[PDB]
Amino acid sequence: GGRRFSEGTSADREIQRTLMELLNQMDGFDTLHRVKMIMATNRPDTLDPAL
Amino acid sequence: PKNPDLRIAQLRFLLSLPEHRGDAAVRDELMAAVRDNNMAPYYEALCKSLDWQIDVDLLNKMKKANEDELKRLDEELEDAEKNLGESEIRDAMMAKAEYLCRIGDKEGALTAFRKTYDKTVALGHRLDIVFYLLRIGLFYMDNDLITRNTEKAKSLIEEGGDWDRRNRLKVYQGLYCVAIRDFKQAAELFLDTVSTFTSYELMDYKTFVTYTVYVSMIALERPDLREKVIKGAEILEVLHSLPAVRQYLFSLYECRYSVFFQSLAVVEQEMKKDWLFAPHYRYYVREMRIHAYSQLLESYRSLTLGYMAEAFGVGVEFIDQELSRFIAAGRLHCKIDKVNEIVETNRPDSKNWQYQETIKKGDLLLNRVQKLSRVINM
Amino acid sequence: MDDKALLVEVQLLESKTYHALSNLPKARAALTSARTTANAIYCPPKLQATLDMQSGIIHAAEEKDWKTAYSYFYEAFEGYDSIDSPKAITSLKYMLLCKIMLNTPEDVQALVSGKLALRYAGRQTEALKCVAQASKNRSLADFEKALTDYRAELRDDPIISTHLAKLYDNLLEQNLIRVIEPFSRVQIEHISSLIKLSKADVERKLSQMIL
Amino acid sequence: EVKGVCTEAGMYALRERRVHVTQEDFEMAVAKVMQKDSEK
Amino acid sequence: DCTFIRVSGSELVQKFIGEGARMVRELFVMAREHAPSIIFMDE
Amino acid sequence: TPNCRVALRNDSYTLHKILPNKVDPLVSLMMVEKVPDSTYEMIGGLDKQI
Amino acid sequence: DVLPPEADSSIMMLTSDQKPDVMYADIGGMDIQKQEVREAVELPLTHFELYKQIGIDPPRGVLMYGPPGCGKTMLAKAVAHHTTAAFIRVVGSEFVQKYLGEGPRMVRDVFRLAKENAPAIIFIDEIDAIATKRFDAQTGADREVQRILLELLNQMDGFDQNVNVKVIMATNRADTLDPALLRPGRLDRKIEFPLPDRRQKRLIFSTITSKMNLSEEVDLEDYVARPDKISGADINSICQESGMLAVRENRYIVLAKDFEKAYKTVIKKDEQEHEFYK
Ligand SMILES: Nc1ncnc2c1ncn2[C@@H]1O[C@H](COP(=O)(O)OP(=O)(O)OP(=O)(O)O)[C@@H](O)[C@H]1O
Ligand SMILES: [Mg+2]
Repeated sequence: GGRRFSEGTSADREIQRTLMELLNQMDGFDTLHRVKMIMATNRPDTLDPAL
Repeated sequence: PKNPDLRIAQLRFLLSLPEHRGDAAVRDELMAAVRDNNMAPYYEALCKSLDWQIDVDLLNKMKKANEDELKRLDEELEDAEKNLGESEIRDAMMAKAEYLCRIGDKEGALTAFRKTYDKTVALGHRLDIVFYLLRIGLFYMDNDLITRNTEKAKSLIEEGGDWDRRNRLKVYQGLYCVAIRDFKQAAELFLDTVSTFTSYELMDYKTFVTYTVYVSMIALERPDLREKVIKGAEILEVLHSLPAVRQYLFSLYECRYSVFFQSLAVVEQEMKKDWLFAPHYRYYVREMRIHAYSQLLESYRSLTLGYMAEAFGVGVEFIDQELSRFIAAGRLHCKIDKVNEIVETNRPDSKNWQYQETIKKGDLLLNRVQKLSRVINM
Repeated sequence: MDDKALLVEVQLLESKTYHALSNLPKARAALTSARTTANAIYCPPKLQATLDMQSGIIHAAEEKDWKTAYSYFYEAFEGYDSIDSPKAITSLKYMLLCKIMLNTPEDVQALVSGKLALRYAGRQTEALKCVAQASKNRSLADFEKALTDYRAELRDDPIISTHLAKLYDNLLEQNLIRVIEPFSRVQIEHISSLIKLSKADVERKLSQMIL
Repeated sequence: EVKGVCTEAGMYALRERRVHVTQEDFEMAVAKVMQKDSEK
Repeated sequence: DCTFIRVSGSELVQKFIGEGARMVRELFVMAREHAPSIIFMDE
Repeated sequence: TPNCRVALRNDSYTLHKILPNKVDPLVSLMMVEKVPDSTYEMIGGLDKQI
Repeated sequence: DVLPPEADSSIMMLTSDQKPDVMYADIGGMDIQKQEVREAVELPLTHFELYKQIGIDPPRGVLMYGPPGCGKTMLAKAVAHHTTAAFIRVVGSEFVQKYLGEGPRMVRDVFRLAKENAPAIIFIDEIDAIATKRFDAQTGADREVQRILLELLNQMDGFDQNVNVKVIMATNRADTLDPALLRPGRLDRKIEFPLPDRRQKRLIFSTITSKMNLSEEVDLEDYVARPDKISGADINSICQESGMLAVRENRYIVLAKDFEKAYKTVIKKDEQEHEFYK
């Protein structure tokens, strides 16, 4: 999940791509039907507000 | 400068061609000829003038002042190259060659304009130089040099919008297409009359209104006169100051046929004394007569010829000899009878008359290419 | 002084009273001053549609672009929607008189059958349906009874009394191509007899068509 | 903002289907571009 | 006739100057090859 | 020239023919940034700073 | 031999069961942005000649941005429903394929498909997966993405103002963008979708609650009057939660007691507002 960054390391380049693929496949141009999602965390401080 | 320069060419026409009217025209032009440093364009005009025996000191006081402006150019060309701007020799006389364009002939202009054409990297000075070459090419009627730079003008406007260089340009072909006998282009180049500005050559906008209405009544029929020049508020209110031309346009529209010839006699007389219509004033009315005849004649079929005397124009035999020469001309589709005193019309299809113009052009292009292939290859 | 919003009202009120006192180019400028003033207020909540009405009145008062003038009377009615019933019901008149002036007479019934306009039933929307029906069947006499029935709301407005005479010419030739259609050579004595109109004026009006 | 206004004056001419930009479109363009100048 | 070069310190630009370009001064190798050049900088 | 393309046969890797002129990297740099190319003719009222 | 054009990603929006069937009347209260996206996308698509006739240089591409949940993805759905043009819909995190050189081949055949097909419309979403600021020419996973951006920045330059290809692009964070992408000639029109405050707020309640029962008496203006920074994506969930609150009670008609329990359930801000500051 993460939040986002001002692009510190090279690692979280391709994680935010992996994250933004998840955001689009939820509600981008597709009827998200009969597919329910359940998520869990210890701390929701570090979540992206777009999620 | 070339901005008051077209009135000179009208007054040269006002000098020579009205033969009795050559007294006040040789005075008010000489009022402007032997001032503002003009030297070249009036030697043969002085030959068409009287003697004017002592012009020698009249020339010497002016060719000196021609040299005075020419020698301070000769004092500029070394102080501009020492500490250079954007070639400030050329850049000084890229505005002072238009003086030399007015003062000298085209040769000082053409070798300096094509000089300074390669100087400025932006067209905003180039395309203004091209308007100078167009304007002198009208004075010397350079009908082969205007064909070059008009394309060289129009090739510049596409980058940028340049509507003060496009709508300005449309007036130049609009005056050129009416210089030649091409009226369906001239009304089309005069289509706007909205962005057309209070210019230098038609210093009255209302004179431009007279020129765009005299050509519009030829080029288009009446589904378009009854929408464009009867309903334009841009064109109604400017002839609202004109009693004659408002009446001259509307008499054809209101079907007031008798008073149509009355003001047409005024305009055709005026068209004779006007410059640039006098090459084709006799072509105008004979097209405007046959335009006026066929409009009335295509409404009816069984019209008698003596009805047109007291309602269209007086003189029964005057109607007789005039319709006799236009059916014999191959136009004005009707067939006049004589001894039962009636005019019968027909309606021919749009095939034979459309066929007739095709066999003209087919002969003409075959005349062109047969004559060509004999000249080339020995 | 402090205000800006009340300047919009008094410029709009002068825009009313140069037009109603018959001075169009002075009313044109006073509208434009209210145009450039209302472009700065953050909240024009109701005065926008009031300006949108006479944005269409004066622009249709010279009869240049009826299509864009129709667009003003639509928005002036959308602003008058469900908040001001006297101002809304007259806004149906100016959109459908324009639409008959646009010469799409069937679309008048298509709007008033719509559920937004089914709510605003009344006398004056019936004054438009009968005239749109009169121009639908394309007849002169069908137009005349609709004028006499609803005269209290048809021939009472100060712009309708200007726009009826131009609409009469369009519907004169609309029935005139209707009855002339089914045939060949014919007498002039019957077409005057089938319109209930004279012969000399019809013959000149027939002559204008072929010109 | 001069190129902001003179470009936007075409948008008033284009939204009423005209082919010539008129002097009342410019003054309507000033009251919107200076409105955003009056915003923050 | 000056090669108007502006620098912004971007990184799409970076592959054409050098692989790491540990200084900024490596820009001058392309600058002294278009010799009458002008370097420009924004705010 | 240094930094110029070529053609190249593949059996022996023999030089074949000069392949023209590809790009200078400085030319591609300004092509990315796209500065608004201007002139004196579009300067509005800055005569003393010129 | 030469070929007809071809791509895999995406194909052409198959036009039958592909429109997301949202109309302009669904999006309530976006009067500036619904009007202004028309002038930049489909009005130059159809009425191309007036832009040519006045000479005002119609915009090549448009960048729309703002906080999340402001109808960014939604307004693109309604444009694709009422268009007459071809619509090409790509997700902007699929250019990072495993094999090298797939991505630059994947970029250039989108616009070639946007060339051959139609006067079409390109829609790219989450450009932050592609267009960032910082790079690192040591990894290879970052050497690839640098070649991705140099393709579409090259390919948007290869237009001649004659083909009618419009590029709509939508992001969430405009800060993480290279300003090389926002030069005129490439992206000139910038539309923010700011957050609705009160005037646009009551219009959203009208369009959402038009479908449900909402018995007769329940007021909606009493909720527009309050402060506190509500998006457009949760006014839907005010109504989406409260319907479930009524269905839970086996009661198929919305009451006014349901909206009170549902309003304080969605937003859940505390105060953050120690009052002694003022
Ligand atoms: N008229 C409206 N205005 C704003 N939001 C609305 C409106 N109607 C519904 N919504 C809700 O807003 C939600 C967000 O839609 P959309 O995905 O377009 O927003 P977004 O700005 O793209 O957010 P993100 O970028 O995070 O996806 C929709 O799921 C919908 O439930
Ligand atoms: Mg989105």
